[PDB]
Amino acid sequence: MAAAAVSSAKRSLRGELKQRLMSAEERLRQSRVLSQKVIAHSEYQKSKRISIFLSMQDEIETEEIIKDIFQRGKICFIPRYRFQSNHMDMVRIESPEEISLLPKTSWNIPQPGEGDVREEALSTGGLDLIFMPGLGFDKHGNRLGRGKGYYDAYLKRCLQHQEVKPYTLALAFKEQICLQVPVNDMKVDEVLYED
Ligand SMILES: [Mg+2]
Ligand SMILES: [Mg+2]
Ligand SMILES: [Mg+2]
Ligand SMILES: [Mg+2]
Ligand SMILES: [Mg+2]
Ligand SMILES: [Mg+2]
Ligand SMILES: [Mg+2]
Ligand code: NI
Ligand code: NI
Ligand code: NI
Ligand code: NI
Repeated sequence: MAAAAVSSAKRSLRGELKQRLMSAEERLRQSRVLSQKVIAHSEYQKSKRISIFLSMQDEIETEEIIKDIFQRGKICFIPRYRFQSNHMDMVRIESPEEISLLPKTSWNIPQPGEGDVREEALSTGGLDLIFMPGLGFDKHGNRLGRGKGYYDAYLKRCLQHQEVKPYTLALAFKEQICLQVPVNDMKVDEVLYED
């Protein structure tokens, strides 16, 4: 019952948030602001092994950050989701240009296909820094995802491979910042956002 009330609150907020999620140019504008903030960010600059998402249209565009990741010689991993469940791995990509050749999911997001053998981040040391996607975030680092809980489960696996947990950095539109995100689940270290 209390569980259902939480679910209801999340569902309502998701609706409210997805409504808010803007022009194409404003999305690009705000993505450019965040990329600069990211490139200037201490945790990002120091990170050696990085997980980053490939942007949907209701998400901060990560294209510029991906270019920079490879320029800084970081080891770059992207999501590969198993849609049958809440399982995801982070799989290694070797250049920004590789992304353009990948097959795409029903979300129109690139990820390596079923027969494509990939280095999984947890097989080779884990991650220093994970960029956290989501529908909404509050100033306490509470995250509202799409409902499937992939990132929550992934973070718990990271604990089994690393003495120190990966730093988690959320990238948000101004429109994605909420007063209170209803919660059960796992906070992000920092939410970046502004005009
Ligand atoms: Mg927007
Ligand atoms: Mg976008
Ligand atoms: Mg699948
Ligand atoms: Mg997993
Ligand atoms: Mg393709
Ligand atoms: Mg697999
Ligand atoms: Mg609010
Ligand atoms: Ni992995
Ligand atoms: Ni797997
Ligand atoms: Ni998730
Ligand atoms: Ni509060």
